[PDB]
Amino acid sequence: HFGATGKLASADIETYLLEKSRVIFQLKAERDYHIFYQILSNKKPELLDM
Amino acid sequence: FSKEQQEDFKEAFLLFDRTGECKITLSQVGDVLRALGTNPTNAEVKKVLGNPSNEEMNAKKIEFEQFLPMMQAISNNKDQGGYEDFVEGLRVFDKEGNGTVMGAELRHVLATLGEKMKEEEVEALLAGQEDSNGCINYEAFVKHIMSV
Amino acid sequence: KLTGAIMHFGNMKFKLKQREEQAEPDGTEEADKSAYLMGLNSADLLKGLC
Amino acid sequence: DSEMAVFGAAAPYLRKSEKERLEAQTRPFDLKKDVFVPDDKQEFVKAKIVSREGGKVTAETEYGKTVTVKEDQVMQQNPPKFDKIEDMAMLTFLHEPAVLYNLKDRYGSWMIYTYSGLFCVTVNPYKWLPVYTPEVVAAYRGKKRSEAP
Amino acid sequence: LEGIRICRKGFPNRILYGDFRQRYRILNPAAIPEGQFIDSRKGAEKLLSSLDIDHNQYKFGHTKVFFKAGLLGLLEEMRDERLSRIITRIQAQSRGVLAR
Ligand SMILES: CC(C)n1c(=O)cc(N[C@@H](C)c2ccccc2)[nH]c1=O
Repeated sequence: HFGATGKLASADIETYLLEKSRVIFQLKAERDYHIFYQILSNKKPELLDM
Repeated sequence: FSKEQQEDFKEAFLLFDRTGECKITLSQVGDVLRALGTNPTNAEVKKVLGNPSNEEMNAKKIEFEQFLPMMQAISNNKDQGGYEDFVEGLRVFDKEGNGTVMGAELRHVLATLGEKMKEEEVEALLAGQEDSNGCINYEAFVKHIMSV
Repeated sequence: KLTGAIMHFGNMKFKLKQREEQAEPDGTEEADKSAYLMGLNSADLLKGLC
Repeated sequence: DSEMAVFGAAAPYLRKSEKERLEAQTRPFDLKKDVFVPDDKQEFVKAKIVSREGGKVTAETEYGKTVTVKEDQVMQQNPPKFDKIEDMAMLTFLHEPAVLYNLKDRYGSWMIYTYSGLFCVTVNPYKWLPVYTPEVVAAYRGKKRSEAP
Repeated sequence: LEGIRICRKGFPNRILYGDFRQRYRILNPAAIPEGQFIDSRKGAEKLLSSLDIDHNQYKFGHTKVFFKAGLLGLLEEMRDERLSRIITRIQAQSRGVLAR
């Protein structure tokens, strides 16, 4: 969204259909959502403790 | 022009020349011809000169007798824009449509986007012409600058 | 001029779209006559009205 | 092109080089003979007309294979002056192989974006072009589709 | 392919007569003199006829003007060339009277 002057004023995100089943089932040659492996890959001690 | 026109043109150069009789301002003379006659785009001045160097613009001083023809040549570039031509210009900067232009983007437009201008002039041209809300009545600004 | 525009303003003819049930001007000559008097624009006047 | 300098290091990955401009005027191409012909392993292949036999035509493909197809299924090749144009709506001959090969010649040179008139086609590079860092954003500010690649 | 077929043959570009007049009046203020009434249809007719572009590229609708595929880009190129010309010529005036 932009103002009458044209400068950025806000942004709205809308989502339509998350593949909620992908969270539990994936075929060969594909991943689940990236969040899980990116958290696990750094083994960041503060997150690996939390 | 009349023979009495060239004399009063001459004494503009005679006041601007700080030399007792060998100067006329190669860097500043075209800027003054705006006042004595009509006003060009500086690029057209540079095209009649034939695109000199910036160091030439800062160091060179030219000879007046060759400049008398330049007075007419710089006067020659017709199809200058009229009042309606100018007033429809700043409306594209007007993102409201009511007849005001905010000076925060008006000075920005005049400084950044067209030909170069000496910025202090941009500060002082609109100074005193603003309103309390911080805008300009550009149809007045155009009928100001076309007249005087 | 404002009295005159209130006269012209009744001469604006509107027509329903074949499926949207939305008003669009057929009588654009009366709407641009009105806007010319009130100092609006024919398009944004018609868009605002409809 | 001297104006390409505004994109910095991203410039080679958006528009063809000056050599490709000069090569285009020197390519061997005959508008009446150069045509696309369908193939099995690949949808279309360039081919060269060798003879005319009324309603039946015979031609030799770029791989030296002989083919015979009726004139209803043969499509003239686009001249090299329109190769890799940035907007496929400006193609002179528009058909399935003209778009296929217009995408293929651009994509093989990592020029991944191409317009198609009112809409645009982007082909997945799979390897990065430094075409997404802050410096190009400034080059795209206020520029129109006629100006920027 | 079909979308190109329609873009090349058809009239993909379209403007309301009022927004056309409002935006591109900067292209020829004399074709649409203000201070006097002129219907949206005949005004757009005179302005576009004055542009000297290929007249086979457009046709007029009941409420929108219609252009061939490649015209609208050329009109925006034309308008920004004019806006550059004019903001520099208003600067011609600004410098001229400021120097006065
Ligand atoms: C059909 C569509 C592509 N279109 C146009 O063809 C022109 C529009 N508006 C005009 C006023 C305009 C032209 C060019 C740039 C900005 C705006 N709107 C539109 O929706």
